[PDB]
Amino acid sequence: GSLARAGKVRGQTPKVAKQEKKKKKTGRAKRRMQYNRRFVNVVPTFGKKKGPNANS
Amino acid sequence: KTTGFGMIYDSLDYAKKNEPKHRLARHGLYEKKKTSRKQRKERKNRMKKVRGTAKANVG
Amino acid sequence: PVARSWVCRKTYVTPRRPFEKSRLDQELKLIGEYGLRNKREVWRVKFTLAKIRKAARELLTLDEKDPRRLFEGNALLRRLVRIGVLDEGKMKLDYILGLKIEDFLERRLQTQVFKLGLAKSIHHARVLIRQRHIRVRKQVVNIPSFIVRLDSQKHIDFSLRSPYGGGRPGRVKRKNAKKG
Amino acid sequence: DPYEDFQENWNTKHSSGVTRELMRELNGG
Amino acid sequence: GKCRGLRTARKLRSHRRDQKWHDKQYKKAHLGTALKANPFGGASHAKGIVLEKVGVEAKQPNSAIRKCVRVQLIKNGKKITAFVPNDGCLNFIEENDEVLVAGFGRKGHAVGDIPGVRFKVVKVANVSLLALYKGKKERPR
RNA sequence: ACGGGGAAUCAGGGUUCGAUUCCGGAGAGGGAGCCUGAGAAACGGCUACCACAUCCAAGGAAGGCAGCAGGCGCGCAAAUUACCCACUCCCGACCCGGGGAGGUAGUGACGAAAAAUAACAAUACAGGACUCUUUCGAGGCCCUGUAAUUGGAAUGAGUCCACUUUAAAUCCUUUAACGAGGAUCCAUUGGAGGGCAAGUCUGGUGCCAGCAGCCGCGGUAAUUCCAGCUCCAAUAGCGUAUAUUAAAGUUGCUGCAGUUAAAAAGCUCGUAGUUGGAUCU
Repeated sequence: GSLARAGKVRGQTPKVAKQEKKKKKTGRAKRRMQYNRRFVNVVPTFGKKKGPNANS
Repeated sequence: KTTGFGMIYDSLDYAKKNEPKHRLARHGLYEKKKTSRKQRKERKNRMKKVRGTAKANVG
Repeated sequence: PVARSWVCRKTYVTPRRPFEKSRLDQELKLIGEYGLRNKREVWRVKFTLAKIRKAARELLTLDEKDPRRLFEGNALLRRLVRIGVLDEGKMKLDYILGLKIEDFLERRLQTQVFKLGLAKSIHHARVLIRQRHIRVRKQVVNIPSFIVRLDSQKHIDFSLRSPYGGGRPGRVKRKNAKKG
Repeated sequence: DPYEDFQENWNTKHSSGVTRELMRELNGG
Repeated sequence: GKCRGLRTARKLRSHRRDQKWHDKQYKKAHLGTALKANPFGGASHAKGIVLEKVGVEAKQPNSAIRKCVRVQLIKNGKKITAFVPNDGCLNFIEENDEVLVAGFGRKGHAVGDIPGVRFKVVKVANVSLLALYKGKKERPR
């Protein structure tokens, strides 16, 4: 019908800048930190709630 | 450690006879001529176009 | 016509189910216990045992006095005993089916450096091997996945040209000595 | 509450999410 | 039931190779009419000249206008409507442009909502659409 | 559709690929005819015709990259107009000459193998677990961190003498000297409703823009679009398209089905085919 509205929402969206953050980790040390975060000093916590990226 | 190969000849003239020339050139006992290989091939093909004693007068 | 050889072979196999919980957890546990770089290092050792078990599954179907079962059944046992994964007294062909991944992962040079007291974690040992601090009898080894044999195990040391061994001190100690 | 969420939303758009949250609550983890 | 005897090998294999033609996947890939109707001619990608931008209307249980492109192929002169994926990617496309067209995923069938469109755009003016969309490259002048 | 040796996939049975370095065949633009020779119907030999095409003083003369490079075209789709006979072999009258066969470099994320992007110690935690304390709270007891907390220790990537390598070189290996703290010497590609690991957090949009292989999401509270933040998977790799194999017991020999889901011939005869009762030490 009409090609006039195209790129509408991507152009209408307020361009928020990417905030800076530190370097992540790579390789053996990244696998090390995600092994620690899951199998040693995992928090003894609420039952069955281990649903990480749990936003409430 | 390092591992190579060596040969020990009887005389020096036996060494000059029974050696690859690239190893004689590594001691300065042989000098290869300094023309390239594209020059020799084009000079060989330029003098096939020419009969008898004018072959030596080909540049 | 070139004078080359195009024989090559893959060392690992990807699993059929890409996102299967309780496979990811088990492989991450195996990484963390041994300090591997990625999941392909785990799948590489799953692949060698799966070939060893396939080789022993077919010898167990032949006749018990067959010459191939007696000959290749004894070479296959000798190699597992030699690299320390089997026991000496367990040299029947049926104990190959009772081998596990961790029995092979124990025999990496990285875990042997950690378990012989040369390092103080499984991550200090990989980084010790990779920057040329460990040797095996005369020969500096760079490779963390070096499968140590049972007779070449007590000849693991600190590689005489290293600061932890014979000891010309390193680039950092030398500069700090020059500074003050 | 995953039980109440499941019993309210099992027919709606969010049925698979509340099913997954109920199964997470039930089977440990 | 089926014949089972020791000398039935000719009856068994001539029946299987005649009942193999009643399968849709065998008839498609062993007859030759479906390959002569495929505008790519069996290729994975192709190249054409953009003739016009075209808005195609979505099928009934949802509603939008999908931003397609009518493109005439270079190698055989067949015409094709092809879908331009992300938003504001029809803005990147002029007319009479070199364009690179792939399949759309279901091997000759129309992917879900867009009616009768088997193809999608990958490059425009020898720049990929993903490089233009994420702002890695610009259209040449 | 060049054929095999073979390749991928695979419980077992299978299915698909093999132009391609080994062997065999064929053909040097299209057909045809020959000379020489032990051997050719030879094309880096000749003679015609057909199609193209070059030089010309217009009379004439010359041609054949499906060899190595290279160019144009075609296309989704593919590298240097490089060095050398040192190696492997071949040819010649020949220990000596020649070899775009072949070797060596270049380009090379087709693909395959190894393998960095940090390690450790000391502090601090209204961390955690472990020994005592009813509990508070006590420990060099052991681990963790999203501490740009403190600390010097270890290294390669690089820069770069020299040797070694090689025909000569390069690369690798070996060694000088320099080379790390936000070790800014910065890891990416795809995702986050389900299938399928991982956020009904936040703002924008308002059946629009778009997403979505499929089911679906979007109509003013969007778990699905566009972004931020966080998290997930594989990792120097990871998406997409197409061919193909498994999944497919959805081609069924192993091993399917035919009342109602797709399906058994109107009936009997009847050739080939297929299958055929006991019985001989």
